[PDB]
Amino acid sequence: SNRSLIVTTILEEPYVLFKKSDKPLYGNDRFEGYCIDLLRELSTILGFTYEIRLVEDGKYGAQDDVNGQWNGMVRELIDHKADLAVAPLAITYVREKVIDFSKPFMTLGISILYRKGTPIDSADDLAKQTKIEYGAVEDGATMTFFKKSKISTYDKMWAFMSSRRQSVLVKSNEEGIQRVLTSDYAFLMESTTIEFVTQRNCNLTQIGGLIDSKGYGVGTPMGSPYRDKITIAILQLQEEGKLHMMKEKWWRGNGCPE
Ligand SMILES: N[C@@H](CCC(=O)O)C(=O)O
Repeated sequence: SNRSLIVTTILEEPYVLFKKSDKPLYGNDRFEGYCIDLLRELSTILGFTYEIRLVEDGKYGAQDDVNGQWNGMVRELIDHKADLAVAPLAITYVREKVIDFSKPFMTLGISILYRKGTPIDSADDLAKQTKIEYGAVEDGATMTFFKKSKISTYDKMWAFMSSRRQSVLVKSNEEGIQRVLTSDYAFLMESTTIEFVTQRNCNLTQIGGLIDSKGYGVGTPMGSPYRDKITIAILQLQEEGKLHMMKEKWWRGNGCPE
């Protein structure tokens, strides 16, 4: 009996969410989304069975300053609590040092989610003031970007977020959106997710362009034999246009003027 691979992931629309149904759903059947469709394709292409498990601490993954320990999906892979991480997991150098990533299946960049009708046009507009608050998902790649950046504007922004951790860093992208809707707050979030949000909530918009550039990749414990096999599978899916169709399927946001 070939054991099923344990796949860690995280709730994040439209990548992974609880499928609605009139009757209860169990195990893998509970989930749907872009990353779920991606996982399904990987399993058939490589030929493996799996069991989906939501990351226990509900985090993507960041390293602690004192003990140097990681958390989130990154940590679950490091400790071999999961064979693969199939989620909107940003491929970053600091993460590549502890886990491996497949080639990216989607590209993106950090940008700003805010309301319409304001003169704000860039991160610089946010950095020079403190009336409009701003933050990012705690223990995620965006937070880490600002935490280590030496770029003047971003260093200042991290100084702002750091002293206000408990009030501006959020538990999820969903909460970040809620902050934008319930206070004078601008949220630093990935462009792909901003695209999804703004096509569904016409009160919101992206401010400025992409602050950086990265991709999402499937994560595996360092040294895993599946990493290269998954990379090939992703390139195949890309070539035949399936990744494109999958994006269109889940980002279906025929709403909000642009
Ligand atoms: N996708 C990000 C989480 C969200 C964010 O940091 O903006 C990550 O892999 O950590």
